[PDB]
Amino acid sequence: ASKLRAVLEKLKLSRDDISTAAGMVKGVVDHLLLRLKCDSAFRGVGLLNTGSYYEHVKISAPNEFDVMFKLEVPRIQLEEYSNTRAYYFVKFENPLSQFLEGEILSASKMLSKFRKIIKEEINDIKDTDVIMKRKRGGSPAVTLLISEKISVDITLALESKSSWPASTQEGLRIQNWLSAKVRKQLRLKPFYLVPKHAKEETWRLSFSHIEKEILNNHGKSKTCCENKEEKCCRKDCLKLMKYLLEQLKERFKDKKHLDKFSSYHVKTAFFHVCTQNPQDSQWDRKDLGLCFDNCVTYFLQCLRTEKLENYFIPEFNLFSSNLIDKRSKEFLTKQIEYERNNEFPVFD
Ligand SMILES: Cc1cc(Cl)c(-c2cc(C(=O)O)c3[nH]cnc3c2)cc1F
Ligand SMILES: [Zn+2]
Repeated sequence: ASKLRAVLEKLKLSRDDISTAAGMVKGVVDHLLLRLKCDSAFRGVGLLNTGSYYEHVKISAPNEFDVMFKLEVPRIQLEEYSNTRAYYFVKFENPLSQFLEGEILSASKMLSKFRKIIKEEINDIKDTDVIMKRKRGGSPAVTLLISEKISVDITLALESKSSWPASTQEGLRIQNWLSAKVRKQLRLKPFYLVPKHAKEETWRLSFSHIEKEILNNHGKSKTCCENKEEKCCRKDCLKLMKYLLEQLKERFKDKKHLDKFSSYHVKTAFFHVCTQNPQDSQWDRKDLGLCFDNCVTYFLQCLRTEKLENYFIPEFNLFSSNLIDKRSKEFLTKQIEYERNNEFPVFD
């Protein structure tokens, strides 16, 4: 578990060292929020987690940021599209009615207005060089580039404060780890709807905001990582799994076999290992190597079986053959199998 500690030490340095990046990013985001709020359709706009203007998907490249803009949408009426469990039609004074196509709220008609208002606030910036990207990928809707290295992903999201949709009833299976009372509390928090297709004007249910709630209070014991006698490697295992996929995606960026894989799959699988191993002793720091291996083993089992269920929506398979093909899965299975059987070269 010595090599892994060095990977983690190098990773701590690029994070902790004086980086102006996030400040160039805040300035941009603040300008857009002041602009969007002036508009009748985008008045109730705000950053998802205000104060922390990021969600660093890239653990290797600290120049690549990801930001979410929430829109508080009251009296939301959802209709599950094609029994998908994760994709819904948004139905419902008239506050957002300019995007309505009868009963159903249009995501594309909202994203186009969002893209255009952002295009109009870009030109007005005199401080730093910011350039937009109109590449098709649904959401992230807008992919800005501040200066030359810094890239920002902006996602528009609908916020609903009503109880979570039925499809989430069996999800968040944290009871035997974080408790039945913590599960009840988190389920009391809002949920989001981000624009995304299943092939249609649909919205995908998002619970990315619950991650920080869990990572900063991840033990079965209330004092996990608060003392010397209670240090676990849950966070370290998440960082290493995230970096392993990242180094592999970079190693094979010329090919297209790893393009569908994201840190989201790595996170989902890691949290399913937390459910499997609910005790703090199954996550002892001394056992960083063994622990990381249960994560590496669980992820390989996911690829092989073509099964990685959404952590909040059990009936939605992120590894569905209709989402990711067997060829893409078999390629990654072989690349990781090589990494574990070669003392993780990708890290050194
Ligand atoms: C325990 C736990 C596990 C996971 Cl996987 C997530 C989570 C969820 C979504 C999502 O869209 O629903 C994410 N989208 C990008 N990163 C994401 C992370 C949140 C959690 F609280
Ligand atoms: Zn801990």
